[PDB]
Amino acid sequence: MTPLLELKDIRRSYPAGDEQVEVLKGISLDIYAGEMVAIVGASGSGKSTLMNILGCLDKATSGTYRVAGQDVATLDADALAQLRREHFGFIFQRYHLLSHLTAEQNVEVPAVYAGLERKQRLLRAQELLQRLGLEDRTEYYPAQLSGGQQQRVSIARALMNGGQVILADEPTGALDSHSGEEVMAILHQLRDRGHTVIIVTHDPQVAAQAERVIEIRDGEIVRNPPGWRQFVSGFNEALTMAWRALAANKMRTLLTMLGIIIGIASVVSIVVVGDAAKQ
Amino acid sequence: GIGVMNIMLVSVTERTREIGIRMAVGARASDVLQQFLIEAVLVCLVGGALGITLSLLIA
Amino acid sequence: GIGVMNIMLVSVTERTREIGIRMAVGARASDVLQQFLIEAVLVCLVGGALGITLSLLIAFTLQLFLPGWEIGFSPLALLLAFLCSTVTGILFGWLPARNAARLDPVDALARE
Repeated sequence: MTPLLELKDIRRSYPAGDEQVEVLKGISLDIYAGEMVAIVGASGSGKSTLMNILGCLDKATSGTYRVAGQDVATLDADALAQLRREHFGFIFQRYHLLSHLTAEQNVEVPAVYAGLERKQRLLRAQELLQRLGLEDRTEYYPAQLSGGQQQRVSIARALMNGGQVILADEPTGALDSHSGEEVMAILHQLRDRGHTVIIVTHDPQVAAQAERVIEIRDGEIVRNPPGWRQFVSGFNEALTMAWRALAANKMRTLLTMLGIIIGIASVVSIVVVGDAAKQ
Repeated sequence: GIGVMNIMLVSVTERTREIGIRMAVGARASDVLQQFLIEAVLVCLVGGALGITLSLLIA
Repeated sequence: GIGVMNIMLVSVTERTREIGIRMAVGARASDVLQQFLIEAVLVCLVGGALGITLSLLIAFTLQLFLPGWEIGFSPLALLLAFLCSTVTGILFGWLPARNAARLDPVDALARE
């Protein structure tokens, strides 16, 4: 059958000395559903950049990387983001999240770009949290959260999209093999869930967990061994996001707003009083 | 009111990694301009409400 | 000019670890208020210089329009404007850098 991905002879290259360097060279790759692929290789090999191809961060201007049989070259980058909501659910070592949001919101974000009722997807998110085994942590700031739990929030965050495709920066490298390989076992569960997942690492040891290591070097794999609705929802939800961003700096917000207030108050002041004496 | 732009510029400058995690979840390039500008004009309007309020106090 | 205080407050807030390394090299608590307020009033004075410069540009601009209307320098008002920029400068930069003076090196370093 036809693999959902077809990276054949795709390669990126980027300027240096006003000429593109061999960050990547022509590579043939195919991917099924349920794959749990390691990205073993030397650091800085552009396998990260290759992951950026997997993230569709930029067109390689070479080959035909046929996502679900559809080449990346044809689709809009915004359409690629639409694919991301349709599929991709990326996760990183550094578990990046707003300090602003509660973890439920941090999971809430990807579907905000989707058009959907908030309460429903909040319930879905709670299901994702119970899937994480997390519940009490729901209202906490990520700073209030332990890092492995934060990474769990990255997982549920991927899950709200359905997690059809999952890139994974150093899943276990930020912390202990306990919770790390534990989360890796959850990755095995998602593999059991049949969603495609692809970890990236230069480390063979964590790569042993993966069902399909693939090593790249010198730009090529040395081997492959196995709507206006969101605009108004944007108005109110980012109204709340605004309140939170102000919460980040209530004092700065104070000086700012005061700078506004004295201004306009003085406007109407002098206008009305001058108009009155004029009367 | 002009320096408020500088303020927001700073705030967003702080948000750089946040900008990256937001683009990471597939945000449209327009969307950041949306939320940020909406937040700014929001501050302008709430400051306009407290401002007109104080102006009435002067009245 | 008031929001400039907010700006400096932000800048110093960014300097938190820098504040800690500066206290680490044994800076007096006064010293941060010193350098910061000095920088602030500095901005006030250079902005006062470019400001008076532009004001003079407007002055000659009004020399260009002379319906009998006449230019007249008032240097005392100039120096009063300078000192005014100064006192606004200290007025804005005083408190935030005072709070900076309040700060412990410890929290300014160990914090992440």
